[PDB]
Amino acid sequence: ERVVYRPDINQGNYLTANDVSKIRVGMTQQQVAYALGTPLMSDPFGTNTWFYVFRQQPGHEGVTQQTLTLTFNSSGVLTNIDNKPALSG
Amino acid sequence: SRYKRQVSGDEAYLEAAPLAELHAPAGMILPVTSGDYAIPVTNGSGAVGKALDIRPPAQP
Amino acid sequence: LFNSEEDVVKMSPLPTVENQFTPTTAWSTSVGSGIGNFYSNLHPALADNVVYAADRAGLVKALNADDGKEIWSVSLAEKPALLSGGVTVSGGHVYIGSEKAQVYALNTSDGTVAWQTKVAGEALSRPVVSDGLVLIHTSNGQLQALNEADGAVKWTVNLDMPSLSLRGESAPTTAFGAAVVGGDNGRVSAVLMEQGQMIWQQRISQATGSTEIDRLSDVDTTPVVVNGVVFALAYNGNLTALDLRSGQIMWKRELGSVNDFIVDGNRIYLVDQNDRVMALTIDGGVTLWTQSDLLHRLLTSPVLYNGNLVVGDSEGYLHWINVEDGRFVAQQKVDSSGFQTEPVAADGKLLIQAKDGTVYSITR
Amino acid sequence: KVTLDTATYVPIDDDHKWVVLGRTRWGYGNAMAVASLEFITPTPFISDKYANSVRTSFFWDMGTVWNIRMSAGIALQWMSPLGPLVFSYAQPFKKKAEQFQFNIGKTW
Amino acid sequence: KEEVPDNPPNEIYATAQQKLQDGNWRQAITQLEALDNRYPFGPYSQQVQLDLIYAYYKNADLPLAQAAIDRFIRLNPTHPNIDYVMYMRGLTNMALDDSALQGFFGVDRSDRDPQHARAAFSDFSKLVRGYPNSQYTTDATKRLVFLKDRLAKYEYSVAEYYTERGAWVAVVNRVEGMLRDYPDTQATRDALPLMENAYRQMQMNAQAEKVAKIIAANSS
Amino acid sequence: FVVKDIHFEGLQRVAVGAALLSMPVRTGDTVNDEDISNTIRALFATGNFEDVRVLRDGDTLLVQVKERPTIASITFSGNKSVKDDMLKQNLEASGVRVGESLDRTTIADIEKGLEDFYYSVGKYSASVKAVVTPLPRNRVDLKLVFQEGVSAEIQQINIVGNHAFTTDELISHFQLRDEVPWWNVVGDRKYQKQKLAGDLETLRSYYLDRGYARFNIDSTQVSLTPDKKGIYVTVNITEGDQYKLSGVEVSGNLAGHSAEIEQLTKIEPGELYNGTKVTKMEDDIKKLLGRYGYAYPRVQSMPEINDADKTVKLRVNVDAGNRFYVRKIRFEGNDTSKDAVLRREMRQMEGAWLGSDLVDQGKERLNRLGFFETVDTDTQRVPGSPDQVDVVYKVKERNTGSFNFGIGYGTESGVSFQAGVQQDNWLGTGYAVGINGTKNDYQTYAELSVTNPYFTVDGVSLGGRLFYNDFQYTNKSYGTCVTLGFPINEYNSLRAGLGYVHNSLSNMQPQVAMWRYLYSMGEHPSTSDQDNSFKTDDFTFNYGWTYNKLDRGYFPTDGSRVNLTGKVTIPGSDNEYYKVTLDTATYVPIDDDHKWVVLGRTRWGYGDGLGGKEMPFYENFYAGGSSTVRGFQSNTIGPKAVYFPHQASNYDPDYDYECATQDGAKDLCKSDDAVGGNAMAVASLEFITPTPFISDKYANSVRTSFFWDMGTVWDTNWDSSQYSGYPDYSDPSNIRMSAGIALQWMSPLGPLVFSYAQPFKKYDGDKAEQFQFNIGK
Repeated sequence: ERVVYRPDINQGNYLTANDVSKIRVGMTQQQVAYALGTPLMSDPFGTNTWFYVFRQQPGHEGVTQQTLTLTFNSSGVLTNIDNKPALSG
Repeated sequence: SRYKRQVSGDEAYLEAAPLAELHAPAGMILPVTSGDYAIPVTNGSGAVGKALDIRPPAQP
Repeated sequence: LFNSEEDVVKMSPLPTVENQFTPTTAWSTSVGSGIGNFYSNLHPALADNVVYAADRAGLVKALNADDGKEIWSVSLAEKPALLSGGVTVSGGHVYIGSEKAQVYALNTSDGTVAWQTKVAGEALSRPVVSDGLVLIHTSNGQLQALNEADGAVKWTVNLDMPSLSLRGESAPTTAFGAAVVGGDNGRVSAVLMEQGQMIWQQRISQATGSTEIDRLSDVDTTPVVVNGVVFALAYNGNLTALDLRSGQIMWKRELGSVNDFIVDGNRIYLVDQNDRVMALTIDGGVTLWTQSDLLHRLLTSPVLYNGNLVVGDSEGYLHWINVEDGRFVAQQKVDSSGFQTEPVAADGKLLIQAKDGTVYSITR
Repeated sequence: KVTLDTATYVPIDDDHKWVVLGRTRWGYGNAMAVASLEFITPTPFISDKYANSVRTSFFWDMGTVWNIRMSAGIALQWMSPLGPLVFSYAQPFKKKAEQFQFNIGKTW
Repeated sequence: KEEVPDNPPNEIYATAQQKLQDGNWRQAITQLEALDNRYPFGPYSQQVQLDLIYAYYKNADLPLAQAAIDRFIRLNPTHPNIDYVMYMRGLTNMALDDSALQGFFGVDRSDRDPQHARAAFSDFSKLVRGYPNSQYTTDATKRLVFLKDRLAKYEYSVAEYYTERGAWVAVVNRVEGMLRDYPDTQATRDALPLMENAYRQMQMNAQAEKVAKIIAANSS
Repeated sequence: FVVKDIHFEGLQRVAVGAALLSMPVRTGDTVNDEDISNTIRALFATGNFEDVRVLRDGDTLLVQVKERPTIASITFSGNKSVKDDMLKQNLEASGVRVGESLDRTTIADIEKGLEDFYYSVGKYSASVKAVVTPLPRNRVDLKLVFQEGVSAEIQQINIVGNHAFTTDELISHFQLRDEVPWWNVVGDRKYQKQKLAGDLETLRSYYLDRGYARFNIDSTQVSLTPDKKGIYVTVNITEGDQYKLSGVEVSGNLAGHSAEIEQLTKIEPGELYNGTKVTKMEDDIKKLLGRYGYAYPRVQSMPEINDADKTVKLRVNVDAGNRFYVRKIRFEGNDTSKDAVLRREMRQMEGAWLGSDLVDQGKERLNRLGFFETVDTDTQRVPGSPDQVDVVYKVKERNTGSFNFGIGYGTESGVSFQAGVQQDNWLGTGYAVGINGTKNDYQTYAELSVTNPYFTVDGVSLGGRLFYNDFQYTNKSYGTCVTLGFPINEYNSLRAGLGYVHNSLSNMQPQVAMWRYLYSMGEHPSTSDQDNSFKTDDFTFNYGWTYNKLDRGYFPTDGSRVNLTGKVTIPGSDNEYYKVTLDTATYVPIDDDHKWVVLGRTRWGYGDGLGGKEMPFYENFYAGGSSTVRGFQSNTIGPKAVYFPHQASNYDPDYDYECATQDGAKDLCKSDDAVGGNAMAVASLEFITPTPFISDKYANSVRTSFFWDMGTVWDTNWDSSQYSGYPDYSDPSNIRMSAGIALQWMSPLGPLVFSYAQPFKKYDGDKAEQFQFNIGK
């Protein structure tokens, strides 16, 4: 509940239904990096999991986020996919 | 010239706290380390602070 | 201004002598405004005791050579023409150039425009007329030959152009049915006048002493042909004599480089980068006499008259110089704002246009 | 507000230890016009090493505001370790008065 | 400035060195420059250059000390006391970092432009890894230990600003940068709560719990 | 032959070992006369000297080179048009290094090089002369002098082959001038090599904007009069023909934005061709893709020309490329400003897709911050990644802080002081502070200002101020305020702030315009006397609102502005009142080219007592003057002072305490001197229309208008029953007004205004002023 004019805070990398539906299980890490672009976040702590977070907070109030996360066996084969379409507040 | 302090040899850096490496909890690994490592080679003979005869050698 | 208009030329103080020849104005007339501050080649012309004269504004006037009274006047402009190139006459036609690429031919009787055509760019050169062709050199280095009766181009030749020219005046000359011409690139050339075929061309200056100034090499003088030898003279280049057919250099002189040389009695008379008059032999250019007293009092084309060399300066004096030794003979009255254009070698008469457009008839 | 000013300098002696100055300033915000001429001299009691920075001057000032004011004055200038300093003494020809002034001004 | 009589270069050197011993760097600098100008290739040239980089340093002519040091290391890369010149390049870059804030010291300036601290760290580490026998190595090591912390405080200040702005992916990226470049320092251990917060605000609770596990196991 | 040793002497510039390693043949090598000559060539290569003598009288070789002074210092003569830094940098680039070998050949070469430089910068006819002098131990000093006449003046620009357009119009669009009018002698005539190219591109742009798509500059050239003052420029042209523009078509890898590109690339059929609008179309394409995260799209218009149909089909080929993400923002040269002081200003987030306009408006915001002399961005792809970049901002931090101190001393007056410390960007943290003081002989003034432009990161500033004034009517006041000010849109801004103000009023002249106010306070000073003194303490809630939509710089064309401010005294103030205010402006273009504009303006105001008190007279409204209504002296329009007869006037008569004086009239003065009113109304209708005293090249530089100004100020609770013999200032219907003309000009640093008006309707004592001038508004 504030009225002061914020700029459009936007965060992460761009996602769309056309983009994310390209990904399917068994892709090698290079091919999915090409399909969505390089992951702007990845799990530092000793695992291959990638986090395609698309988050926007434009205008005065209201925020939107899509969380797509990918996890890979060693040698970089995509084994599981999770896609939260909205911020489950 | 604004640098008058540090060029005095302020030795204020010698107060700086020592490095204190993290340890990984069970089931995790810390990110792989990078090039900003301070090599552990040190010599007791080497003076520090104002005691170091910074003035140039006697016969270069 | 902050620039203070500082002086660096340090022009030579005026040499002077008793007026032995007592030069006087037979008559004087105004043909309009002057060429003024714009460097240009407008000069008067004469045929059969009718004078013709021109104004950079556009005005063209015909004068009686003895009375100086008008016969006819035409404005030759739209309701300025930047008239330039300078008057030439053949038969009943008066030919005139323009800095807006027009060429005009006017009737001598009344001045009505007989034909008018466009050439490739400003026609800074004086039209040169011969056996049915009017040959004109443009600022684009083009030579265009116009049909004398019709003004349509018969043929055209291209001459190369430096990145910065001096002045593309470089009027051609005609000999034995060949036209010999200068050019801003510093190469004298010859072309076969019936059909424009290249015959020969020859470089006559050095280069690479500078990126610009020392490689300014414009042959803006008219060449001259006598007994079959071509003489050519180039701003930083050598005076050179050449065969009409071989294009080989017989000899070179550094003795003078720039302006409007003339030849008589097998002596060449010349003006240099800095305004020294001198006389040279055909038999290898060597100084017969020299008159280095006028430097930077910007002179004009020397005209030989009554056994003298006549040359006007930048401020209004007609310097008379003896033809056979380098000594002054007279100094005419200070005329209107000085001179910047050739006197004409008329028979018996002389005419010169001052920068304000006053024509003067000079006599003794 | 707007202010614009011009200064010209021209030395009288060829070592430039003696030099003369003209200054004009115009300002708008009421409005002001100022014109000044100043003569400059070697200093009384110290060597050229100090003369490199210490200066002494005599000046004429004429000014008008839309008042008319006219003054003539001697002035000292110094570039101190702190910043650049002016001292001035004045005896006006036109009309309490600004008989002495002292002025320090720098950007840090 | 004025210059002394010069025909014996040894005496102008001796007076320059006396002024340098006195601590009158403004005299020693000008007289050593005079000697360098009058006898540039003489035998004294090397020791004169080492005295002149010392006078430029103590005179706080740091960009000239930098230029002279780079020129010296170029001119004699094999000089037997080049370790001292390397050390002086460290000190001069670090002193360029330690500027006054508008003439007043003691403000925490750790989140002003770190590039000169980064260069000083590079050049001290290039010393210690190259010349481990040199007497300057222990002092260079303490310079490195200070400089790394002073760089991690910059990364922490940027992560804190993006925490306030709410750019949670910038916060996570910068704290992961600290955890890989600057693992073994304070400010990193102070930054881990910012990363745990940023993950929690993005509803990436698994990562937030992983970071909370690191905080717990490493909590002081 | 084999040489066992090599002998040298001098070795001034190079040591024996360096010389031996430089030469091709060294000690112990098989050598002959040719190899010795090669060693001499090496001696040439080191470039010291050439004259040499050699001897082979045994198994060792003796060689020597003649020694002369070569090591050169450089000094210059008086250079006027070419500055010292230009001169010395040119010299060094040429090859004459300070303290380096020099030779007569080198002197000649550098002479001609300097001449080439001078003529390149267009100082034709210049001359260069260089000499050297010896110095002990192989040194010399290089003295070179120049002579340079009048700079080259372009005698004419002569366009040729143009049709349908006159030469003077085209050259009017040139930055070069062949003539400078005596009206504008401050103009320029100097030739420049590169400016000619810029003007040729301006001529090309002109013809392409008029639609001559076949336009070609088939030759351009320069010539130079034998006396080298005059330069002639001439330019051939062919336009070919005039062309209509057919329907645009877009092709290539559009990233699904095809609808927003087609609706952008619309044109009416049969439109006349124009090069600027085609360029604007292509730029709007790449801007549009930029907004959606394609930092580096390629676009290229490739028109097809129908010479028979006179139509062009403008093909545009587009590929969006790939998205780009900012992984790092960096700042460099930020030695002082706290890093958050830069990051907070910019709009590009880190860890987000790259908006190529957000980075640039960030750089604009950093410029408009003002702490930096220069800002310049860079952007570099990180190694090994296709999709992400660092963006880095280089800056130069300006010196923002200021300090001024002054003392005065005099006769007939005492000491005087001034002081003024201020610094925006305080200790780098981006606060602005200022403290200002003035102890006159008969005044004291001091104030302290501190403003935090980001009290919260959204951009809420928090300001504070303290002030003190006293004088020896006698007045003293001091107070404080704090204000919060925070935008609500790009156009619309709101601010609010409490304040406190003590003031003491003493020794005022007794007059009707304030004695009733004092009575409302319960202060009942005698009207015969000047012993009065009143003291009070306002507590205040200030507020304000603002609106800007003017979409223009110096002269607005269209849109509106509104400003609103007010005050209310908080309960427990020793006086209690409110006031409000509006300013408005409204520009309505009456032609769609915005060349005729109708401008409305108004101001309004009202203020009144609360609780039966009355508004303090020092808060009253004043009108008149160029700020309000033109043709009147400033503040003159209000109700006039009506003084009571008072003795002891100003402590002594002095013979000039006019009206009601110690020796003055028995009755009230009814002065011409204007007090303010408690209420105001002002309006203008202004019509803006240029007139034939113009050129299109400055028709944007000058604006002219005529207007009808209306104003009124009144005293809403003036008691007309007691003073019925005097003009009723309670009446609003005393509207007064003027009409006139105005002229406005905009030199780069500020607008400048003239106006003339006749106050054709006015009342008693309104001080007219027909001619009025002010800067900036």
